[PDB]
This record gives sequence, C-alpha cells and structure tokens, in this order.
Amino acid sequence: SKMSDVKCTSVVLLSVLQQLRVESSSKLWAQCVQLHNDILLAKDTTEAFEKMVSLLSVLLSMQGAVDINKLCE
Amino acid sequence: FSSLPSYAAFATAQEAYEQAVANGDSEVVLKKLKKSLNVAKSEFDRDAAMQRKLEKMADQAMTQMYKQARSEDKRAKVTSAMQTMLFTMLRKLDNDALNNIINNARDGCVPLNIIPLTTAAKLMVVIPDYNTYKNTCDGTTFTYASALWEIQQVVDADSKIVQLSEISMDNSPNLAWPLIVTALRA
Amino acid sequence: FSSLPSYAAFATAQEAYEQAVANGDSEVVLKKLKKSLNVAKSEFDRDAAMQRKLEKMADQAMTQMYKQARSEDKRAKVTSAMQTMLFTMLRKLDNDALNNIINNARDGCVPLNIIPLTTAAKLMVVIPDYNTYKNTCDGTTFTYASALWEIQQVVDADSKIVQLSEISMDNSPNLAWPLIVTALRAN
Amino acid sequence: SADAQSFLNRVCGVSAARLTPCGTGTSTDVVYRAFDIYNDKVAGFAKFLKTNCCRFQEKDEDDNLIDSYFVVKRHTFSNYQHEETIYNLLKDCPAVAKHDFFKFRIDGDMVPHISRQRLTKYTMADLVYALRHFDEGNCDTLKEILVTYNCCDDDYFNKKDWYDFVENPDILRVYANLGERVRQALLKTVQFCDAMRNAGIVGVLTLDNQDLNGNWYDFGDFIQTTPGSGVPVVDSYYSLLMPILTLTRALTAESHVDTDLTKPYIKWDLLKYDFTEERLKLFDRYFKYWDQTYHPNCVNCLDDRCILHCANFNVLFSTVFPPTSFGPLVRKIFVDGVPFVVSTGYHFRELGVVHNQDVNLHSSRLSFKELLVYAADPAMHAASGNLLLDKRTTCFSVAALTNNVAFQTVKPGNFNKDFYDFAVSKGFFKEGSSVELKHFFFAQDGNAAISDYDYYRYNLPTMCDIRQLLFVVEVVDKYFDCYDGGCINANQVIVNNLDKSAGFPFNKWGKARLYYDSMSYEDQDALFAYTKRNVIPTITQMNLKYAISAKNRARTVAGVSICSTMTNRQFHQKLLKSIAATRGATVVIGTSKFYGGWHNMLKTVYSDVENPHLMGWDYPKCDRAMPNMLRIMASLVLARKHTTCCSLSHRFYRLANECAQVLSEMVMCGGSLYVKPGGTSSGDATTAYANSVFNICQAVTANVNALLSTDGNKIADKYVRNLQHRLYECLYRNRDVDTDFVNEFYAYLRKHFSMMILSDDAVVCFNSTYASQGLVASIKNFKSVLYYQNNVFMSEAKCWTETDLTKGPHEFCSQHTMLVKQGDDYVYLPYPDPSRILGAGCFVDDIVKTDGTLMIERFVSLAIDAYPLTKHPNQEYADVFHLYLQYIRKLHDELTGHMLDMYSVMLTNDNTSRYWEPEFYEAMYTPHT
RNA sequence: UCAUGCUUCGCGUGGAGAAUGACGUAGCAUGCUACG
RNA sequence: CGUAGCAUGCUACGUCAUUCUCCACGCGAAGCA
Ligand SMILES: Nc1nc2c(ncn2[C@@H]2O[C@H](COP(=O)(O)OP(=O)(O)OP(=O)(O)O)[C@@H](O)[C@H]2O)c(=O)[nH]1
Ligand SMILES: Nc1nc2c(ncn2[C@@H]2O[C@H](COP(=O)(O)OP(=O)(O)OP(=O)(O)O)[C@@H](O)[C@H]2O)c(=O)[nH]1
Ligand SMILES: *P(=O)(O)OC[C@@H]1C[C@@H](O)[C@H](n2ccc(=O)[nH]c2=O)O1
Ligand SMILES: [Mg+2]
Ligand SMILES: [Mg+2]
Ligand SMILES: [Mg+2]
Ligand SMILES: [Zn+2]
Ligand SMILES: [Zn+2]
Repeated sequence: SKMSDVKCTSVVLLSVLQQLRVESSSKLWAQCVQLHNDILLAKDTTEAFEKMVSLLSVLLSMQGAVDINKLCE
Repeated sequence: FSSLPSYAAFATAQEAYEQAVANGDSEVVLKKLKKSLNVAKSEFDRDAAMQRKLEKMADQAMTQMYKQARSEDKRAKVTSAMQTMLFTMLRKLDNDALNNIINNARDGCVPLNIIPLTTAAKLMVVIPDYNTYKNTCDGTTFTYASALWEIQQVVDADSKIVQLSEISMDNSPNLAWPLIVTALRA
Repeated sequence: FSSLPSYAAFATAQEAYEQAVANGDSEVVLKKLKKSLNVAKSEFDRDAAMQRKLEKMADQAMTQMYKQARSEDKRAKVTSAMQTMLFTMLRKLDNDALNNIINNARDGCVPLNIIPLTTAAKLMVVIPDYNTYKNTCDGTTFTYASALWEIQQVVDADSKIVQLSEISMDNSPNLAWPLIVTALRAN
Repeated sequence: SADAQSFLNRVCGVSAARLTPCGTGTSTDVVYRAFDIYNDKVAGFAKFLKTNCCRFQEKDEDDNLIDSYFVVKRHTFSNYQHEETIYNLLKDCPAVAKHDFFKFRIDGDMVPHISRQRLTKYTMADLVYALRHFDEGNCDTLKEILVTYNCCDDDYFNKKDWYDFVENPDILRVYANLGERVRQALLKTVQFCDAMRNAGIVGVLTLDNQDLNGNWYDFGDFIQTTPGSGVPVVDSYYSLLMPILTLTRALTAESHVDTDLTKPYIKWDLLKYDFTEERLKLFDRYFKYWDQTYHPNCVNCLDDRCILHCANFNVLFSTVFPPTSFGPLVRKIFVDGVPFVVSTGYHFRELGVVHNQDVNLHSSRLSFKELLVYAADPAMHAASGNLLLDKRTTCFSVAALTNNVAFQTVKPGNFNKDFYDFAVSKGFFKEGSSVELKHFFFAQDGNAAISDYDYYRYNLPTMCDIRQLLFVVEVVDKYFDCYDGGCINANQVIVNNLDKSAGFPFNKWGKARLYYDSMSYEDQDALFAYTKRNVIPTITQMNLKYAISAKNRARTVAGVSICSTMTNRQFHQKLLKSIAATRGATVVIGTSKFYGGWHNMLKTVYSDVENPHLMGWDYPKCDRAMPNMLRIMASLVLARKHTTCCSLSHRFYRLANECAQVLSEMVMCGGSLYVKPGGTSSGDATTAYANSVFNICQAVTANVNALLSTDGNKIADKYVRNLQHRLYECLYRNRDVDTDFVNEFYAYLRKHFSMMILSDDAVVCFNSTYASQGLVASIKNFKSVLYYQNNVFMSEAKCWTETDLTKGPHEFCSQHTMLVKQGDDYVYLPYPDPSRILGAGCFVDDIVKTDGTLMIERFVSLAIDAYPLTKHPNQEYADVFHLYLQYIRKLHDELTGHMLDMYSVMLTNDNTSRYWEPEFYEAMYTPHT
C-alpha cells in the first residue's frame, strides 16, 4: 500500500547507490546503510518518508552520477 | 505418430489383418500375417525410440541455450535496468517532499550534503539561475523538501559573500552563478 | 560389427536365402535357409553385444586415467606452492632478535604470543574514535609493550593519507574512522 | 520490662555493646533462611523457617544500627555441655565466633542459653542460595547483601534491568565487589580446618554455619577424637561454593604483589609458560582439605571424570596468569639445514601444558603430510607478521599479516518487482492486514565482521559445581546409549560437498576437493594416527553470512581449516551418522517433517505423561556464551564410544587437538590474527550434535536443582522423598558412580519430563502437578540454572509455556503446529510465518533470480513449504499458497511464449501442469511414504 | 564465502523384477507319409 | 511297437529388441531448518 512501497523503494535506492561506488566513501556508505536499515525497521510512515528524503538526497547530491532529465522523461 | 517410413508399413500390414478376419482363410495365412504385422510393429516401435530421444535432446539444448542467453541479458543491463525501476517507483509513491526535490534537481538546484531532519540542521544548496532563485526564495525564507529554512549565507560562485539585497531583478547578470545558499531548518 | 567376420556369415546366409527365394525352390530348402539366417543373425547379435560391451569398457578407462594423471599434476603444483610459501616466510623474520629470545628460553620452548611482541619491527594500531587516539598514540612517539614506537604513517578507512595536524577534536567529524597508524620500533 | 530487660543486660555479657532487641524481649525470633541439610529424614539445600533464636542488633555511639548481631539460642541441657566442651577446644582459633554460655530463669526454672556475639545478618548459605536460585521477581536478600557491603547503592536497582549480563554488563563489576570477602572466607575456612585437625575433632562444614565475615559457630555435631587425628568434611561446602568464585572474581588479589590489592600487579617473566608450582601453591592455599588428587596437567589424569575434576580447578587458577603465556609453544627445528619455527606443544587454560611426542629436530625432507601440518600451523604465519593493537575489540590481537586492514561490507538484497506487483494485484500488503513484510536483507558497513566477532565478550570463565556435574554427566550419557561409534578408515568417510572452502591458508590454492584428491588414503590415515600423539594448532577464518532475516544482526560462521575437519570426520562421523539415522529418540536430528514425521515426533514427545503441559526455549547467542567446561563435557560424552579403538592417551590427545582447534585457536578476521576466548566455533564437525548434548545437560541440571531445593518434610509421596535423599547422597556423599540410582533417576525423568531436542531448540512435555509441587523443573528453575551456570539472563521472549496439548508447541524450528483433519483422522502439521515465504519470494540474493522464468522450480519449493497454510482459519494465510500456485502458472505461460518467440518449436512438455495444482503438494504431508 | 539434516527437480550408470516381440536348443502331446 | 520324413499344440532353458515400477550410487540446479 504505502508502508510496503517505501521499504521496497529504499531497497532499490540502496542498490542503485551501491552500483555508483558509494562504498568507496566509508563515511557516506555508513550513513546510507543506517538510513536503509532504519527504514526497513519502521512502524510509522512519516518517519519512513523523511528518512527516504534524506537517503535520496545522497543520490541527488552526486550530480554527475545520473542524469535526471532522461530518467524523469 | 505418422511421418515415419516404418509406420507406412505397419499400418498397411495392420490393414491386411483387419481384412483377414473378414476373409476367414486358412490358419497358415493368418499366422504369416500375424508374423509380418509383429515384425513391422517391432520395426516401427524400435524406430520411434530414436525420434523420441532426438526430440528430448533438442528440447534440452533449447532450454539450456535460452537460459544462457537470458542470464547474460539479465547481467549485462543491470545498472540501467535499476535506475528506471527506481524512478518508476518514486513516481508511484507520489510524495510531496520527494517530488519537490526531484523537480528541483531537474532544474539543477541540487543539495551539497544530506538533507538533515533536525531543527539544528545545516543545509547547503546550489541555485544556478535567477528564475529558480525567485521560485524557491523570497526574502529570507527558503522552501525545499516541503519544509521552511532560514537563509544564513549566500556565497557567490567565486566564494565572495553576497548580500540578499543585491540579488534582484536586474542584478542577475552582475553576479556569478551558480550561487551556494546556506540555510538552517525552521 | 562390420569388421567382425560374423557379418560375412550373416551376409552369405541372407544372400543365399534371397537367391533361393527368387529361384522358387521346393520348400524344405527354403526352411533350411531361413533357419540358417535366423541362427546366423542370432550369433552376429551375440557377438555385437560383446563388441559394444568391450567398446564401452575401453572408453570408460581413458577418463579414469586422465583424471588420475591430472590429479597427480595438481598435487605436484600444490606441493610446490606450499614449499614456496613456507620458504618465503623464512626470510621475512628478523633472525637476530628471534635467536636472542629463543636462546634465553630454559628448554628452547617459548610461547608464540610473545614472538611479535618482542621481535616484530613494525606496529599497526587501529583507532576507532578520537578519545582512543588521544589515550593511545598521541604525538609522533608513543610507548607500547615496553618499547618506544615512532609514528611513520597514518591512513583512514579509505586508505588515504592523514596528517597528524588534521587529527584534532574539532576536525574529527571530518575524518573517516577508524584510523590505521603504522609505526617502527625505535632505537 | 523486668524480665525482658534483665535478659538484655545479661546478653550484653561484659562486652557492653549497645544492644537493641530485634524481637519482643525474651521471646524467640523467626527467620526464613537457606540451609544445607542432611540427616536420616531430610536432605537438600532449601530455605527453611527457623524459630529457635532471639536476635539483638548492635548500634554505634551515634545510635546508628550496625551489622553486628547477638544470636541467643536455647536447647537441651546436654547439647549445652557438648558445645561448651568443643568450644573450649577450639576457643583460640581466630576463625571462631565468640560464644557465651549462661543460664537464665525464663518462667520458673533455669534454661541454658548459648549466645554468639557479633555475627552478620546473613550467612554464606544465603549468598550462595541467592546467586544460584536467582529470580528477578523477588531478590531481596541479594539486594540487601549488595547494599550492605558497598557493592552498589539502593538507587542502582531502579534501573530497568540491572541484572542482565548483556543489557547491563556493569553488573559484573558490582558482583566483583564481593570477591575479597569470599577470599577471606576461604582463608578462614582453611584456618578452621587446621584447628579442627590439631585439636582432634570430626565434623561436617556447612555454608550456613559461617557468616559473611568468615567466622564459624554451632559445633553441635562435632565428635572428639585423638588430638592429632581430626577430619573435617568439606565436600558440599566447596562444591556448592564453586560457582560463586568465578562470578565474584575472588582470586583477583593473587595478581598483586604480596596478594595485596593496593600494591601493583606482578610482572611475570614473558618467556615463562609453566605454572605448575603456582597452581599447586594456590590449591594448597585455598582447597587444602579437599581430598581428591589434583593434577595441574591433565595429561596425567586417570579417566575423563578425572579430566573434568582437574580442568575445573585449572579454569579457576588460570585467571591469575598472564594471557600471553597460553597457546602454542614454538621451537626452532632444522629442515635440510634451514631453520623453521614450529609448534611443539600447547599451554591450555583447562588442560595445562602438553608436549608433542614426535618432535623431529634435524630433519632432511618434508613430504605432503608434513607440508600440510606446517602450513596450517599458526607459528610461521604469526612469527613473520607485524605486531597488532586493535582497539575495536577487547579480544587479544596477535599479529597483522598484511600492511593494510580489510573492511568488508554487506550489500542489500535484490527486489523481484514482478512477484510483488502480482501479489499486490491479488490483494496483498494493504494497510491494516495481518500479513506484512518483516524479512529483508539488512546491509552492513565495513566494521561488521569485527563487531560480530567482538560479540565473544559474553564468554566468561565459569567454575562449576563439580560434584553436581559429575552426576549430571552420568545421567546425560544415558540419553546416548542406543548409538554406536568408533574410528573409521579414510575410505569409509562420507563428504557431502567437496566444493567448499578449505580454510586459511589452504583457500588460496584450491577447494576441499584439491586436498581430498591429492592425499591418498594412506596419507589421511597417517595424519589421523599423528593426531593421536601430537597437537596440531589450526587457524580459523570468520565468514559473513548473506541471508534474509527479521533481525538487524549480521552473523559470522567459522571456516575451519581442512586439516582439522579431515581428522574430526574420521573420529566422529560413525556416531554422528548413528544419531542421525535413529527414530523415536530424544535427539531428533535427521528426522524429516514430511510424510507424517511431524505428527510422529509430537506423539513421541507426548509419550504418556500424567498431567501434561508443554514448554520450550531457545538459547540467546548459544555459541558465544557457552562455557568452556560444558563444551569439554560435550566433547567427552561423544568420545565414550571409543572404548575399544582408542587408549586413554589417544583419547586425551584427541581432546587436546579438538580444544586447540575449535575452542581457543587463532582466528583470522580481516587479515589479522586474534585469540578466541572460548565458546563454540559454528562450523566444526560436531556443532549441531554438541549443541544437543549441552542442551540436555542444562535441562538435567535444572531438574536436579528443582528436586534438591524442595522441603523434604512436605513431600507426600514416600518414593519421591527417598529419591531426593538418595540424590543428595549420590551427589555429595558418594564418590564412585552408582549405576542403579542413575538408572532410577533416568527412568524418573523419562516418565515425567519428556524432551525433544534439536541443537539449541527444545520442547518438553512435563507433569504439571509435580512441577507445581517442586518435583520436576519449571521454566524458572531453567532460568536460575542458565543465570548461574551460563552467564545469560533468559527473558520471556525466548521461552514459552502451553497448557493445551491439542494445539501443539508454540514454536519449534521456526514452525507452528496445526491440528487438522486429513482424510479420516486428525494430524499435526507444521506451517511457517507467511512473512518469511513472501519475503523469500520478493527479495533475492542474485540478480538472475529476479527472472522467474529461469526459476520456476525455485517457487515450487516455496509452495511446498507454504502448503499447510491453506488449512489455517485465517484467510490471508490460505491465500499465500494460492498466490504461489497462480504465479507458477503465469511463469510457465510466459516461458512458453518466450520459447515460441525466440525459437519456433514448442517445447512439448505435458508434465508441468501438476505444479500449479494442490495434489502434488498435498502428497508431501501424507503418511503414505 | 563453514558444519550438519531434510526435501524438490533434471541427467546418467548399474542391479532386480514386470509386460511385449523375434529367433534358437531340449522335453512332452496330437495329426499325416515310407520302411521294418 | 520301432526307424525315417512332414504338420500342429504345450513345457523348460537361452538370447537379444521395446516399454513401464521400485531401489543404489554418480553428476548438476534449487529450497528450507
Ligand atoms: N549469622 C546469623 N545467622 C542467623 C541469625 N539469625 C538466625 N540465624 C540462623 O540461625 C542459625 C544459627 O543457629 P545454629 O547455631 O546454626 O543452630 P541450627 O543450625 O539452627 O541448629 P538447630 O536449630 O539446633 O537444628 C544460622 O545457621 C542462621 O541461618 C543472625 O542474626 N545471624
Ligand atoms: N555452522 C553453522 N551453525 C549454525 C548456523 N546457523 C545456526 N547454527 C547453529 O545453531 C545455533 C543456534 O542458532 P540460533 O538459535 O539461530 O542462533 P543464536 O546464535 O543462538 O542467536 P539468537 O538465538 O538469535 O540470539 C547457533 O549457535 C549455531 O551454532 C550456520 O549457518 N552454520
Ligand atoms: P531455525 O529456526 O532457523 O533454527 C532451528 C535450529 C537452530 C540451529 O541449531 C539449527 N540450524 C539452523 C540453520 C542452519 O543453517 N544450521 C543449523 O544447524 O536448527
Ligand atoms: Mg546452622
Ligand atoms: Mg538461539
Ligand atoms: Mg534455534
Ligand atoms: Zn586429574
Ligand atoms: Zn577411537
């Protein structure tokens, strides 16, 4: 519904980040892992969505990694 | 199961027997007909096993080739197939903050650090044009991720501090874009 | 099979039977010739069964001998590899310190855990946070295991060089912990 | 107050110390105290109500109440004279409480009174009982003892769980604040025994006749003998006291100069490894009148009972010595003229010093077997490595084998979106639904393996009650009497999968197949014969698991080197197979749940108990927290099958190999060597079968403690009272094994305490009436045993009870039980958590497994596991199975379409249609085959 | 990138048994011809 | 009644060919505890 869509999306977001070689930055990878695991173990949806905002900011920060215009066409 | 030469004999031989019972001829004729029919049936049933084995081997080969091709295709396009899935699912969620930040990123207004969640929050964002600046900023309040932030410092593209009064309609060309804006969560 | 002479007898019997059938012989000769064909075919099949059995038996021993000959090669390879590994480690250890401490043993036996402590020339320290660094390896020289160690390198969890000036309480949040410190035994 | 005040004045007794009646003047005071009792009628260690003593509390000049009590008792006129005489004999000993004997007029005639002066409120028996029968629901004696001696403050216990060893590891410091008092008590006990021996007195010492200052009183059962032939009896005293010695760290002062806690530590010689003289000195200092021979080195022991007896004392005494002296002992040999450093012995914490019997100085050449032995040896690897100081763990770090530290992360799972979309379209995952996703792949960062390894901080040195353990082991060996074991040849061994890792350093040259092929059967037999005279230390690798879970933990398993596994198989596999091939036993390893096996197992455990109730548990972090003594016990129980193939020396060396390989060996974690404190290495050859031995050992201990702490005077049945009396005798008064009583007690347990054991999982069917009357163990007895013998607090989340047998156990091997009609009769079926099956469907560990068209047989197994959910009263549970069948059909349709598109030939497979119909899966739970 | 247990699926080798077909040796029974 | 010859019916053994049921191992893929 809505709480199951957030967790399945966080899994895929962390998979995408792991392909962009974020593990090379230990400090950033630790934060991403913490956000992902805290979303998986969540009971309230507002907490999950705020953590998703935080986790997606990681992808949007590294601008050259992906092009949003083609992906959001 | 026709199309085999052996069958073309067997059936024909069988035909004789089908007629033979009607004739009711001497016993020896019946026995020789039975022998011929059994020989033809044995030939056909020995030849059918060969075609069955060939068909099973062909099916095995087809399945293995399909599996190898599909595995290679799945592994090859793993990076491109995941970003599309991610953005499809993000569109499905249709959240407000997520849509806000993605629409901003499409215009180049991207964050420099991880968007914090606490009141004592440090945010740094890049504003690459005046239109986007006026769309997101008005006075000393910054709207991003469906929250409100207080602007602290607006560093020019050459690291020189910019006063919020300078950024206006006619000073878009004078300043060096993109600007970097520092804000604290309100 | 074709090579085996029994095929010749079978072919001769079949040819004789076919010729007699064409010649329209009386009948008893035809019965004798079909008997000859039946017995010849039975004998030919009996020999072909043995031929196929021998073929399979011969084919199933080449695999065994190839497997054994390959296993012997792999055994030789691993033997050489283990020997080379053992002999390389012989020259990676400082002989003077080991001899000095192992001559002081009452019977020649020493605990293993005290070998790197008293003999090793390089020390590696893994520091998880700044308080541990302050309490453990502060400065360019520290003391550990009753020896004096001079710091020669510091790197972070990403294997990037870190300068000793960067290691401060206020700058700690900007470092990728843990830090790995490499030092050499002094004097 | 004429009568009640002139009594207090005389009780003061020329000491003139501020007395204040605790009671009501001249009347007796009632207390509820722990006693160690054994007479012709009763025997046990329980709490009794005593009403024979008046108590007066002393106070200070400032009118403050202090911990000094005068205890005045009245008794017969003959006991009065007897005690007076014995006291006059022992008066001068400084370990004797000061007595005063007088006579007072109570009503109209003289009554003789014995007054003990300046005693503590509680005794040593109270402390032992409080710590060995711990109940967080009511621990008032324990709290008062902790607060009276400045171990902690009264507001310490307002913390949510101050008692848990894992949630509050600071409780160990509070308990360690009691060590010096217990040490002083031991010293005074030795003084008292010397006084008894020199004065010629014979008697039994009990914990309840000594206070917490270490002073002794009573003397009512002491006989008089020749003035040099006294005989103290101290067996139950020491044995009951033993578990508290390692919990309070009593002997810590032995690490200081002059055994003084203010002076600095002792600095030992770094090259010293033989502490036999020190061990003997410690034994003579504390356990002087313990009258069974102590062997510091267990290679000199007479049997496995002797090995346990002496390894217990070794465990105690090893806490005083430097940690750097334990482990492999190395020596310089010459091979063909080049010098090597190799292991020629081993210093164990429990077994003492061991030396190899085949040490070849000045060799000429090494064969394949010698190369294997020297390569697996940690000596060469550690000698040439760098020094390491890892501050991320409290574990002892040995060396670093590289110039870099390795950090390894755990990646997330792969999302199978097609199955998730299908399930959503079928109506799953809606808000407010009973079936929701709970099992995921949790990702970890680069400090994961080291953290899971550091969880070994929960393993602590634990000294046991040796007299109790020596009976429990005999009873535990009865559960393993239907099996057969012994050594087999190298060609009789069965290796299930040869494509596994061979361990460090062998994993850099090939798999286990390489080494099983390179070695001939003669080489393998030669290695096995070698391990019966020599010790081979081994390096173990720590490998992270990648599995789906509902918890955030990341588990590590132990990859043991092939040198250890190869010989351990040859030593244990026959017994392992015999256990796994048996039906109807307590251990249910090797029994399948399909084709009616679950129903058979439940009907076998139910047995014919009288007032049945079910209970069960699951150990928390079983391998990390397991004591070393119990692991050695489990190893010794399994080797009792080798009574004809091996001698005592061979069996000791097999034990030493196992201990040096999977109990305290070197561990490689990220290119570095650490020393494992103890526990079990999950990944050795006998892990699942040793877990079962440990489990039933803990259960038998719980039952013994339940029966021996019951008031024997209030047991109605004469059979059970006689059983308790005999149990106490066989534990603390009998030295040799009594086989008849072991048979009797085993039959009692089988009759009233039926068990079903699988590794660290257990289901018990027990007689509720006996358990309520204290005749068999309960869940609380089990919790007490685990607290004082395992160093873990078991919470109510890991244990369960069930008063209705028609609904089966709550859980067992992650399965729930359902009683369903199957044809004509009712049977028990296992079903899983629906979330587990759905999560396995949705999240996978490989990208190619997200294409179901390649993995149709993958979903058939999940549907097999999910079939029993169709019979659940909840409808979503039933819908999971139908969802799986429909998806299987959809996958087959898609596969046929793809085959016909890519190629142009139909597959012609009219056999798969059985996989999306429920008959194929129903046949898997029917007793037909 | 471990130890164990259970289960499903596919391929192969071999042993035992079941059914069917062709052919052979021997034994018994019935029918016809020549001779004693 | 015996010798020789031919025809049919039945029984025993042997030999291969074809299909099917169970089992013992081998090899590969997967699931669960
Ligand atoms: N130290 C101590 N023990 C006490 C006190 N009050 C009661 N007791 C108990 O009473 C006992 C003292 O009396 P004992 O001399 O042991 O007499 P007993 O062992 O009860 O002997 P009987 O009663 O004759 O069977 C101790 O063992 C304690 O358990 C007290 O204030 N201090
Ligand atoms: N060798 C090996 N042993 C395992 C594995 N999984 C479980 N075990 C054994 O089974 C024992 C009990 O397993 P669990 O109950 O899951 O694990 P645990 O360590 O007790 O953890 P919790 O009970 O969940 O706190 C463990 O201690 C292991 O020894 C495995 O994958 N490999
Ligand atoms: P399930 O509830 O996963 O575990 C039940 C029991 C615990 C453990 O001793 C044993 N087990 C489980 C999983 C595994 O891979 N190996 C293993 O020995 O079964
Ligand atoms: Mg007493
Ligand atoms: Mg557990
Ligand atoms: Mg378990
Ligand atoms: Zn001994
Ligand atoms: Zn043996």
